[PDB]
Amino acid sequence: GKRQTEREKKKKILAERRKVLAIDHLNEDQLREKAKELWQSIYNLEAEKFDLQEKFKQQKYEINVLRNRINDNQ
Amino acid sequence: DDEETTALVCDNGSGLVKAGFAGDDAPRAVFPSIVGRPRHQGVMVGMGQKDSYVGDEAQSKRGILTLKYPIEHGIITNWDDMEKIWHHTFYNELRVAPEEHPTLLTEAPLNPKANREKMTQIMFETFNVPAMYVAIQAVLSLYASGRTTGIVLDSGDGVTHNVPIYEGYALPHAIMRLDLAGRDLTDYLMKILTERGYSFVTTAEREIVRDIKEKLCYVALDFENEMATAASSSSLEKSYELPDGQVITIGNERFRCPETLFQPSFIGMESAGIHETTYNSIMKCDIDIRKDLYANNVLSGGTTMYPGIADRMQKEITALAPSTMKIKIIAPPERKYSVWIGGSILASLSTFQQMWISKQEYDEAGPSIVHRKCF
Amino acid sequence: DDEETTALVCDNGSGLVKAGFAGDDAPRAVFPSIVGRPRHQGVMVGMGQKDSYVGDEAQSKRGILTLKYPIEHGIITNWDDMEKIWHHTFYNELRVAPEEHPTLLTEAPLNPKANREKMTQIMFETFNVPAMYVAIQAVLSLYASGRTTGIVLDSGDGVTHNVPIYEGYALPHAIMRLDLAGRDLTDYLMKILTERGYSFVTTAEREIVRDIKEKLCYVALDFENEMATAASSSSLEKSYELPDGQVITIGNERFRCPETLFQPSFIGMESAGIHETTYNSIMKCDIDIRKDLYANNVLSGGTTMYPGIADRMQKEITALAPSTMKIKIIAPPERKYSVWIGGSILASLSTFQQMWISKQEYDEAGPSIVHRKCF
Amino acid sequence: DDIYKAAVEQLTEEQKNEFKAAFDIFVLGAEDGCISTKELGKVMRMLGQNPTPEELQEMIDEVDEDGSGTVDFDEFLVMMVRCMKDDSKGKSEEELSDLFRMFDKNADGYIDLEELKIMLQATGETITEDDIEELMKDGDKNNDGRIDYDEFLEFMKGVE
Amino acid sequence: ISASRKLQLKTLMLQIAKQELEREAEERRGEKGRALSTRCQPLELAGLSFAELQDLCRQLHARVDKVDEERYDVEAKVTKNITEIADLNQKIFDLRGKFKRPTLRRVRISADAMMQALLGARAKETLDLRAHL
Amino acid sequence: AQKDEEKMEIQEIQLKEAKHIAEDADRKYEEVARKLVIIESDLERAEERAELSEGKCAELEEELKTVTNNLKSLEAQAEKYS
Amino acid sequence: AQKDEEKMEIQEIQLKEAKHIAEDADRKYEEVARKLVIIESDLERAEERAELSEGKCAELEEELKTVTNNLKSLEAQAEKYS
Ligand SMILES: Nc1ncnc2c1ncn2[C@@H]1O[C@H](COP(=O)(O)OP(=O)(O)O)[C@@H](O)[C@H]1O
Ligand SMILES: Nc1ncnc2c1ncn2[C@@H]1O[C@H](COP(=O)(O)OP(=O)(O)O)[C@@H](O)[C@H]1O
Ligand SMILES: [Mg+2]
Ligand SMILES: [Mg+2]
Repeated sequence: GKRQTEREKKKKILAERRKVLAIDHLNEDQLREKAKELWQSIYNLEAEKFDLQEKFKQQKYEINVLRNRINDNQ
Repeated sequence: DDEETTALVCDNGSGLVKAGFAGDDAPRAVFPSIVGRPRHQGVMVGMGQKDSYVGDEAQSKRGILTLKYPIEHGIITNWDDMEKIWHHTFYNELRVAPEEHPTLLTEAPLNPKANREKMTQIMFETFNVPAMYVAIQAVLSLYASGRTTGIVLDSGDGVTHNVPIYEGYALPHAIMRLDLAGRDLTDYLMKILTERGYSFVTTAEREIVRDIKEKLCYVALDFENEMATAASSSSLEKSYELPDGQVITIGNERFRCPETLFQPSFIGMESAGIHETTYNSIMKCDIDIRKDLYANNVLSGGTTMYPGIADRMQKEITALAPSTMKIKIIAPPERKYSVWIGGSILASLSTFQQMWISKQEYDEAGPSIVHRKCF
Repeated sequence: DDEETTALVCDNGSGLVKAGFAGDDAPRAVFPSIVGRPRHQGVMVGMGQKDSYVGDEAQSKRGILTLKYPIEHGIITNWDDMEKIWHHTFYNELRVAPEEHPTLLTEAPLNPKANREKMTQIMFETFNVPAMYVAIQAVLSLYASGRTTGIVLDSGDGVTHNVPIYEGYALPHAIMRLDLAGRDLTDYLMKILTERGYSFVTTAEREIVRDIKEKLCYVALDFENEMATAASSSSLEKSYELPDGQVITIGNERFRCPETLFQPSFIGMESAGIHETTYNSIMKCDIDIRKDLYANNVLSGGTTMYPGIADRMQKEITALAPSTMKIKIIAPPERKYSVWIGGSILASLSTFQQMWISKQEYDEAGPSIVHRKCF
Repeated sequence: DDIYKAAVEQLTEEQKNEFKAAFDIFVLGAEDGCISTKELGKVMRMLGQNPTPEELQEMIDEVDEDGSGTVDFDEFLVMMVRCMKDDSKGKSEEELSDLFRMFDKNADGYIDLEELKIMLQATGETITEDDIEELMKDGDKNNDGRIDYDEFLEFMKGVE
Repeated sequence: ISASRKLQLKTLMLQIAKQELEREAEERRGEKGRALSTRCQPLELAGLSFAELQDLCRQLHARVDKVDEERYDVEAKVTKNITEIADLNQKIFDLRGKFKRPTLRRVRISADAMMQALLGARAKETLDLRAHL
Repeated sequence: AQKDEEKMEIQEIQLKEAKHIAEDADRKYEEVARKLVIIESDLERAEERAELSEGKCAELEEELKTVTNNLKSLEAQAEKYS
Repeated sequence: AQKDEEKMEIQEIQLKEAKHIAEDADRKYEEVARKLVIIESDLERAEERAELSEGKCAELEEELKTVTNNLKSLEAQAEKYS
């Protein structure tokens, strides 16, 4: 519902994480370290998202069992 | 199932919303189309009381609600409530997001244009479907019978319309739409019950009167003989238990409620009954296709489920029609869902797959696209 | 406990003041609500004789006092005495200054407005509480049962009221408030005891008659059979020892005192008993929630503690009601404190935490704020 | 399981005081020398506070499975755990939800009888009269052959 | 019918179910480790100038932003699922679980354990008042 | 001696209260015994009758299946007749 | 005073016995309350399931009646068309 506000919020959050770097604010070794830091953050995010997907699978389980119970009420 | 994409065959109707995926035998979710706000004050805190119960939930809490149908006679009179009903239908009764499914609504004949245009605008802007198509409620009922000719009398709950079709060519000048339907029969039954002492007034008790009508009323084969019999014997008086006890006994109100269909003068309507508007609809057709229409008269819609109507109607038409023609009335047992079964069949066809109103087409011509070639 | 702030769930009642902190099982301090000035002269000097003994202290010195209840029938007739009772309740029975605690009073339905407004004005000006809220005494008793529907008959000591509730939506047009309660039963018992020779007149001896009523009286399952049995045998005569000896024997006065509840013609009241005002309160409700109210009839209040009332009432209602409905009478063993337990539960809710009448709101709109949205 | 955690958590300020008071009051000796190995019941009688009967029954049964009839100081701590409300209080509802999810890893909308059958086959417990009987009673709570979520939801509720 | 055997079977089933749940958790941890391992990008850092380093950094940042966008979308979907699950939970609560309030409270603190002290204090006060004379 | 007598009076009142406790306990216990027995009997009867209804319902299912099949047959015959 | 002390100690032991009887009655009360709560819950479930069964039996009976009557009519018509 109201996809415009959701899109605006997602774009704002992405712009918050718009980690664009300058030219003389880092080093080449520092740039590699930043790349590895982003890699590790993405891996932690992937683990969190996989846990979220498992939790959403359990949410689907709860959804179907609850709708089944509600239909069983009548 | 799996890949691919299935169509949503929704059917707004007026009284029962019937929906389900294309290609099945019966609608997946059938529930009354009523939206009822609570009317009392409410003292318990934190009970989780919502502001509007829609669908089948408001038929269980109807004791403290004010149910109000959003569709009066085919046309839609309250667009916010109709949007709420559609949202419920998509998300809670089918649990399929509309962003990935074509929709096939249904509409009565001779309805206002603005209703249809607003319907398509809602479906394309709010729910954001990929493509939707609007079809006349009688052609589908003709699909479901497996015929290709015949004159179909689709006596729903909102409006009764009678569309004749021959060899697939609809006759637009012979559609006879009459606004007597199940709702007026419910009101008339509620009005004649007062002759014994039972008074139903609240909009919630209209549902109880509807249940009485469904379970007890029947159409008499001959009206005067039944009126004479019910006034002498007592073999007709059937009793029924209200939702709280205090059983009631319905006498000759049983066959007087649905008799209004064949004599609309009972509720003050001028027009002729459903037995004579069919004959008039036939006589407007050409002289060479009248035999086929006589032989393939089709019944559909909910209100044509009264026990004994397929014989009364045949007797009446045989009285009106010439003596040589054979009069046959097709009354399939799956009458109530005939329109939706036909809708599923139509949506499952390969030849029909390019008739949908694609979204880019709507973006180029606006909501008035529905009246154009994509009908 | 510790930080944070707990609410004071006071419950004025009429006959017993019940109070305690929110979130417990039972009220902390329960004591009669009587204020009795001494009436004799007093000759000992320096005995430390006060001018008014309130609460449970005046039930021990009642031999030389003139006890007078400050609450007649729900309403409060003597505001100075009620203020004294509240001051005692806060400072000596709970020992918590009211400057740091919200309060949740309780009030009978259909009471005069001025009573409620004066109550809130006192609580905000004299005791200077942070925020107070007034709740109807029957909704709490419905909270305590853990239900959300049901019709509750809260027969206190001042006034008997019968509030039906469905799905959390109270029905304001079906509240039947009757002014027969425990006090009138005490007076009638004191009046029929004179038929054996025992005369109680002093306002102190009303307490003795109340004790007799509590310990001996019971509600007969069938009145005429009990009247016939007590007039032939002597298996009912139970004896009781007065506060000074001279035991008394109560015969058929045992079940005649509480019978007044079901036949208010005994004390000259016109209205129908508590067995028929419940059925009338149900019949005023809508036709679709009568089954649920029949099945969830709730008893509360002190006076409904007579041994054998939950069967007499069920028999009477089953006689009145239609034969198909099931009649069930919920009579929890913790009947007396049911209202206060419900009050504790309501005050402990998180959803309710923003309904209090905050002091700044009272400063802006005056005492008439209670009738406004913050009910 | 939680029994070992309860035994460890016996060491506190309240339950230690209870144990010390019990020892100082009715653990002295100077009896007739009958060897009162069943003094656990005597401790229950002298407790003055009777806990839930399940705790007492489990204390009498589950301990000394070898029939030793002798109780150590660790067993004194276990008995004192059984005295107070040191139970896990039906474990965590999250555990029940995770168990139900693992049962419905096949996404059947309820715990099918096949799940309990294969779990019983894996555990190898002897098929007694109560075996299958309990499965049919819980699954057919409606006695219609349909197994609903609430059945095993409340069945697994109230226990640790 | 056998209460002892019923309890034994229930306990054994609970224990074996807990062991299976722990095995499933270990399997999930292994799957998560596999997913983290297979999600790394094979990249080279030989013979690339700092301009190429900045270009690679911008490409990796764009991919990270895309992954974050997808994660936020999935988080929104799971939040919607949580809201509808809570709606179903309160539906069940009002259907059957309305008795939570008489369960969520504090009982048996002092009223059920300290009640005779009032009578004792009353008697002591009476004795003291008598001895005042 | 006077102090001892005061002690005796206190003990007397406490004994009175104890007997009072005993009586009220017995009364409530007998009440709950009555309710227990009535509830148990009614529960037994209700379970019995409900199971009876279940059996009858299954029989009705089978009857309905028979009738449905026969109606299919008659319908085929009628249409061929047409 | 000696006699009074005797009576004092006798009432003292009596009071202790009274307290113990009180605690025993209290425990019994809690127990029976638990039992009654359980059995009543079972009563609720039994009644509700009975009602479900009865309703379903009613519906199946009615449908059987309708279909049977239709089949009989069509049988008569089959003979007629013969
Ligand atoms: N078995 C029945 N017997 C008699 N009338 C019925 C029966 N079932 C439905 N009706 C009437 O038909 C109406 C439902 O018609 P329906 O075909 O659902 O309308 P719509 O065309 O809007 O879907 C109900 O309002 C009811 O009055
Ligand atoms: N055990 C009992 N048996 C009979 N009557 C009782 C009993 N306990 C209290 N009552 C009556 O109930 C009254 C107390 O009612 P209560 O619920 O305290 O009123 P309120 O609603 O003002 O608190 C007493 O005046 C007494 O007459
Ligand atoms: Mg229709
Ligand atoms: Mg009260």
